[PDB]
Amino acid sequence: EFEERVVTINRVAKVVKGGRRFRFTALVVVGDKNGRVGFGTGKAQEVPEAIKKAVEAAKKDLVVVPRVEGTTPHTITGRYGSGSVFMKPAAPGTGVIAGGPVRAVLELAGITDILSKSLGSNTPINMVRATIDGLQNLKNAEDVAKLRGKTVEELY
Amino acid sequence: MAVISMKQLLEAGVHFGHQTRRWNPKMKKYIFTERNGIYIIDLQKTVKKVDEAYNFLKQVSEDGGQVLFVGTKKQAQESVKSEAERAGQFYINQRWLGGLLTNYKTISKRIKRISEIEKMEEDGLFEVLPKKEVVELKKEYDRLIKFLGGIRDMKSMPQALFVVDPRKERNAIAEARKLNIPIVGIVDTNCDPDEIDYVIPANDDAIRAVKLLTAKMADAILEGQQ
Amino acid sequence: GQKINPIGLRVGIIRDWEAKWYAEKDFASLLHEDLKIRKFIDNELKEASVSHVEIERAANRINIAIHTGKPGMVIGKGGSEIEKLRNKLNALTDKKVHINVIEIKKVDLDARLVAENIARQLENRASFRRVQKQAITRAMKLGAKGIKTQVSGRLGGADIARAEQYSEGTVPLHTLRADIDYAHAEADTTYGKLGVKVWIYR
RNA sequence: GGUGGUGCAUGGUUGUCGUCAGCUCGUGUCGUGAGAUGUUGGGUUAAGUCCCGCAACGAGCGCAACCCUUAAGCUUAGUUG
RNA sequence: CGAAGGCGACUUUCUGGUCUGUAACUGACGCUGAUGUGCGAAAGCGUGGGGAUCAAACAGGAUUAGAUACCCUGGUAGUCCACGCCGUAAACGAUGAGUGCUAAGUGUUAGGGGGUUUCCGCCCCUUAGUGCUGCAGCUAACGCAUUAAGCACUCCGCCUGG
RNA sequence: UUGGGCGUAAAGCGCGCGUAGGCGGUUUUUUAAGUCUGAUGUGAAAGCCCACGGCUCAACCGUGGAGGGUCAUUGGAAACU
Repeated sequence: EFEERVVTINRVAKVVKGGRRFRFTALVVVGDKNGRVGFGTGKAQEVPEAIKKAVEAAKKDLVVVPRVEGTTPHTITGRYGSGSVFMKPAAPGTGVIAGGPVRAVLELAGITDILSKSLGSNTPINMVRATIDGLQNLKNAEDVAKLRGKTVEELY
Repeated sequence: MAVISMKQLLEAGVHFGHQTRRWNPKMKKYIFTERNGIYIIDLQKTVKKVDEAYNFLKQVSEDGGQVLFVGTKKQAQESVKSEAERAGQFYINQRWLGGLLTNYKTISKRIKRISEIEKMEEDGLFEVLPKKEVVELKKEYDRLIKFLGGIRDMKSMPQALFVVDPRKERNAIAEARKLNIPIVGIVDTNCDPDEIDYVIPANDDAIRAVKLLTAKMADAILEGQQ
Repeated sequence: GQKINPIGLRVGIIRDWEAKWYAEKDFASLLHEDLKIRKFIDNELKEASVSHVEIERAANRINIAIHTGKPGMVIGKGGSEIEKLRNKLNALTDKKVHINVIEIKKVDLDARLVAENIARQLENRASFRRVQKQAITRAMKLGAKGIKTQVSGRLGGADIARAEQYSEGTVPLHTLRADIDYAHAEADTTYGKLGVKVWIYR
């Protein structure tokens, strides 16, 4: 189930010699609670198509987040442009404490044991990019030991 | 069959690139030696890439794969169109219209617009129209099959891809790196091998590089169908 | 918008006559008797969403043809509400006899059918989007291509009038042999009037 | 009863720019966005009127006659003309 | 070419310094660079050649609706240079200085390298550079990308609302 | 510091040269100084780890080690300084 989360409504006014438009764009985050997470937007007007074309746009790319279960396996961060996020793994019995673009990809993957020091910008585009571009750069233990050519259980 | 064997390989012109500064710098695996600026393939890898692509076009057609073919440049208007009919596949003859594959729910309609305006002027009730419209009904007709005469019987999605050259069809492999289509082209130098899956660095003046490879390549989708 | 009435653009070019009678001689007296019965004819229908009327005069047989878009309330039960207009037909003037009635399926496909209706959906001033969004979206679901209907006179309660239209598609509204019907209503709101200019299509 | 006042409460409603020919939408694509492509380069024209070539295709409004008529014809009835 | 301000008919004097090539030798003898010392463009404080030309200030004629303004010259120091400086410029490549590494093409300045040769010219290796286009990376983008604002190290200095 | 910038936003004097200072190429051997460990003493009373006791709950006071795992008395190890 491609779990939806909206960010905002919008209005854009292109002042010309004539008249300005009433485009109502948006941007959403679409995860699945499995470690296969996307996000999407669209220059739309319809609040359904603000979801629908963007849910279609998020289903242009669901990124593969490797999840050693129970939390996010490492103490990680994010990076895009002028913004950057941060995640520290923690206990399960906490209650998730994060924000708007830093909680979004973190809650639609079912992990719930993390931190959030959302550094960088306040523009949610490159923020939720950094929430995604950091998270896509995650790696597990078993594939890297395959990639390095050691064994999996040799790493502790 | 599988290879261009070593007699008609060094005597035909399938061991040629062209000069530096019309050069792609990541063709170093496809550079053998300089022949007055013209480089040579290592003529075993270009087969071992393409003989497994021959098996890849075989097993993709074993699941019914319509391996898309493109011949668009003025060397390929009678190279890949002359080979895909010997290969039984769906060619492409004219240029990238701007959403034939990424927006394939509006520009694949031009095949439907050439399957409906044919159906308009095939049967009855075509006569009552003003005759100035039939000028541009037919001007719509010729332009529609100058481009998509290959995709006429292709009312399905393209599963794999064959381009002629990404120097003047760089947007083809851009589509093949956007919609995840496996692509194989007989490129020349100053063409990027990174976005393409099976590169053959062929000089673009040998139709024998087309006639001994690309008809027989999707002959492995006519025989690879079964 | 400094333009002219589009319903005037096809009088006798595309449309037919709603006045197809012949009154040449002594036109003055037997015209005032048409509009002396006419000024009560509309008020008794009680916003019936009438389309239009087609009067006919033939050897003093001035026959009334009112549409009354909602039926039933003009018939009664086999000539009980029809005789009352027939009784007033003999009461205002001498004969005026034999009133009729019609009805309309696809209840919002005519021009004045919507125009009398969407005026009456603006006294309450409740969901001027969704009632018209029920109207226009179902109109193309009732067979329409481009329908253009506006909400003009002083919406919301404001002291300034704000027009609010809804239109799309292909709309050849100026061609000579196309039947275009267009309307106007006077739904006041005790500060300003709703002159509504409707457009529909097929 | 108001021509007593108030276009500026307003319905309208016309004239103007103005023969001015320009004006809008859906799917692509590209942009972090503010936003751009379909109306354009070559040749041909009275005006989104052409064809080639163009990242475009689809959808339009006005767009010419269509309506009335000049004149150039045929056909009808010869009617008081 | 000069660190920079800069450097222009030349012949000569005294030289600086650049650079290549062979690389012989000492065995890192280095970089920043607070202090300090210099240069320090133009104008200004003054002298002697200066008032030939130019020219602040001043003058004249009219235009223009408006003057002596845009037009014009005459003309004062200041100009030119030498003799004292002052210590200021968009002195900006708006990029402090020294070292490693990552796509190219393209001319050009000096030295070494040649193949043919040329009747002194064609092609090509290299060094140091002078330039022009142009990946990955970069930034907010411009634009940079071997004459980095890319990827690393060392030092000084500076900055944190107007 | 962890965890900021100096081309156009605020961040290179006009450039230098240079005194101090800081920081410096490459490859071997000594110390154990700096590094990092191990035997203890071992760091403060309300404040400070963990668990009880006293408070009607509690507000508010003691207990038991933890105990320093940082400092000293002590042994050492040389790549790197």
